[PDB]
Amino acid sequence: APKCIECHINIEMDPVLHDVFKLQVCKQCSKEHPEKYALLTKTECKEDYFLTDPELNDEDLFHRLEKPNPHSGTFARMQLFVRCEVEAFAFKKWGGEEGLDEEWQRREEGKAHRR
Amino acid sequence: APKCIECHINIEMDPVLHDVFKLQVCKQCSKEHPEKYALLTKTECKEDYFLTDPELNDEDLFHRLEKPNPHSGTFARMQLFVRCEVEAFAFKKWGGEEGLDEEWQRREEGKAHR
DNA sequence: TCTCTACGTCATCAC
DNA sequence: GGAGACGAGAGA
Ligand SMILES: [Zn+2]
Ligand SMILES: [Zn+2]
Repeated sequence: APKCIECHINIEMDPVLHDVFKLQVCKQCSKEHPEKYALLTKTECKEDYFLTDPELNDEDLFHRLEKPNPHSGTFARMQLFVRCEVEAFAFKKWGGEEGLDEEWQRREEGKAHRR
Repeated sequence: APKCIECHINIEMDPVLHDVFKLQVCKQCSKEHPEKYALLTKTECKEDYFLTDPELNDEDLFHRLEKPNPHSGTFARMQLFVRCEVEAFAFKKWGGEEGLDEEWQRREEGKAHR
């Protein structure tokens, strides 16, 4: 049977990672490798990777899991993105980890000068 | 036999003003009173009256006439609004002609600095 | 007769 | 543990 791409052992994949994000990765390995597999909210994607609404809203560009908004079911649904997708796009947009670091720098300077 | 609300004479109303904007106004009167009946583009409404996309996009707030964009039919459709509607909303938003001209004054000062 | 949205940055409120 | 305010470029 098909084996998890991290451990090469487990045959039972994490239902979310597999069904939503198309990753043959078991639940244990996903918890051991959050640098790849962690789920990030839409707000975390904007804050951490400087991605915009038009990017994150593009269904052709990212897989996403939706859930009820934890603050209230009447508020806009929560949107969860897999770190490895988010990061891969962000590194392309910004010029790798380095460029992203540059952009983070450039916005902190922003607020200092803006009081 | 219903008469134009400007002249009280003509019974043939301007098709656009009547059908689209629901105004019983003849075409001659519409050209004689542009302060009421002139059609303004979406761009002109933003420029002249400081209305936003959310305001002008609101189907329940303004009547509007759409035409093909005159630059190219592949561009987004032109949208025309009637001055008397747009102005009445702008006057409410900004506090009469007084307050609108103030906003003008303000916005203009704002870019002077920049 | 031009129109829409990317670019901001973030408070607010969605209930 | 998400969806409008002030103002060039591509094409709704
Ligand atoms: Zn595994
Ligand atoms: Zn008349």
